Amino acid sequence: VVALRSRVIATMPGNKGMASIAAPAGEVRARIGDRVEIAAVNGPRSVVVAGDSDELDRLVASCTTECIRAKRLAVDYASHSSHVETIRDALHAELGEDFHPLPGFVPFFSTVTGRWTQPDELDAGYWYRNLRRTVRFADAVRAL
Amino acid sequence: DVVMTQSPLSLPVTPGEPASISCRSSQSLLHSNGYNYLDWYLQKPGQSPQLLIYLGSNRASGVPDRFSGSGSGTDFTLKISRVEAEDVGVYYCMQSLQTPRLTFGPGTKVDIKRTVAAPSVFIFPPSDEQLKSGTASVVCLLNNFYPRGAKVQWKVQSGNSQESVTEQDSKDSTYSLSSTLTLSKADYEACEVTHQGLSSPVTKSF
Amino acid sequence: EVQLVQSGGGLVQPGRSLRLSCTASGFTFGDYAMSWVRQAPGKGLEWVGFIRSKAYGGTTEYAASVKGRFTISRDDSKSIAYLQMNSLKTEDTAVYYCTRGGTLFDYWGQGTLVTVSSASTKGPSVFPLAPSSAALGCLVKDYFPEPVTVSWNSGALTSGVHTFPAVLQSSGLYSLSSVVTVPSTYICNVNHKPSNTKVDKKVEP
Repeated sequence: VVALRSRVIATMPGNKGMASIAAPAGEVRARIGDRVEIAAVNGPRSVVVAGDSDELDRLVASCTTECIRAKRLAVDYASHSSHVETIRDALHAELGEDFHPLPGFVPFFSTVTGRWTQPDELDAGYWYRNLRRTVRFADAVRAL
Repeated sequence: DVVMTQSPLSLPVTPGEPASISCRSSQSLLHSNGYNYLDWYLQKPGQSPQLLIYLGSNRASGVPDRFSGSGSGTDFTLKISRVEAEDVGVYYCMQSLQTPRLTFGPGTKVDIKRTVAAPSVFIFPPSDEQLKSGTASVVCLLNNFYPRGAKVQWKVQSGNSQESVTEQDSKDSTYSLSSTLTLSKADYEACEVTHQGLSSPVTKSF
Repeated sequence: EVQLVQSGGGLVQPGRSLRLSCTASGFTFGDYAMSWVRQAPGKGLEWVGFIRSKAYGGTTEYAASVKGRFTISRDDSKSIAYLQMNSLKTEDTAVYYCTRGGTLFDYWGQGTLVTVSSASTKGPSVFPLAPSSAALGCLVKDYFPEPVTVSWNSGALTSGVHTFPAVLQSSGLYSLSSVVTVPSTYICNVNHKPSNTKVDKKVEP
């Protein structure tokens, strides 16, 4: 799944990337714009952002004017948006063609739902949700 | 001649209850040394057999004293004092007098004892995509029946049916049968059982 | 303490040779007469043969069905008992055992699943079970060899699940029928480990 996802996604760089910052959800979510969305809220004051280029680079530059941990991700690729959602074959189902969901076992934790789930959704649909919806990691940590 | 060794080949035994399995020996296995020459073997389902009782009465070491044993010149009796959820398997009445030992005997189906249930005769016509795939397998499923003393008929006759009967589970303690009728293309265009759970045959077709 | 662990399983065609070794540890190997037992799947045991102790010397006595086909040897310094299979055929598809005595099989090896089948390794023909009006199942016909696990709702439903045993056809293939019994639209998945043929299935009446 991860190998094929990376293989197919290696073409989209040059259009957009992703960034990870520790900025309070409220402010960043107020000032996002021009094809920029919060990919993953990892806390009340830590959010991961997936937006288009020339402003997501300036989103971290919007985080160096406030002097916070600035890391322009050299692994920038496309996720949690529609530029990746267009391919419904290679990046939606060709990643995982085989899957064997487990029962309760020890409670794992998913994020895109924001709550604990059974391990029946862990398949190519989960990666489709990761590339389509947000992550809501903060709600996941609160539920944990 | 060969001594015919035959035990009641089925012993429905329930946990906490004393049972007793006997054996036929057509000839006399009480040898001149004063010791019987018969062996009691238990093949644990999914594991190797175990030596329970040798020389007719002498128990082996390692196995619990539950397996007590005795017998006459011909008639033998393994006095299983008590059965648990572990004591369920196949008991072999093996004579050790005239080597070779090719035949171990059919074996005794020792089963967790419970009252008689109603076999759920479930006729299942084969899927049509199988019929366009080149084969046909109608299955007459039997579920939750005990004891397992029924075979499924195939009328309207039989001869193409194979058996896939499962083992005994724990909390339900029943059996399940799979009469698979492998078939061919043209002959596609009924199953009944004679289990002691009922008396009249139940006839349901595809 | 005593162990008689075995080795030498595999998949063969009728007419070739196979290896079976009985590892001896914990005792004097030359005292007891090593014997070999064959257990047909799900039904009665059949005895193969034994070799007498070299202190006894004696001979190697075999079953009437394996005259001129199987031979048995023994050695003390390296302490391995041998069951040599030559000119194998269909009946030899069974789990063989290594027993500790010619007349007193007091010990019992764990069992090596020796399979002599003419089939080849390929995925199963998963064929469903449309309910009459009830229980829902899915046959797993035409598969080989026999590692297999069939779950329902992808390992979510466990009550009423009956993983029926292997079904031996004349073509050397296998068939399994896992069926659940519950009133209702269920998922059954079969995973054949050797071939990686992972089939998911939706069933309706």
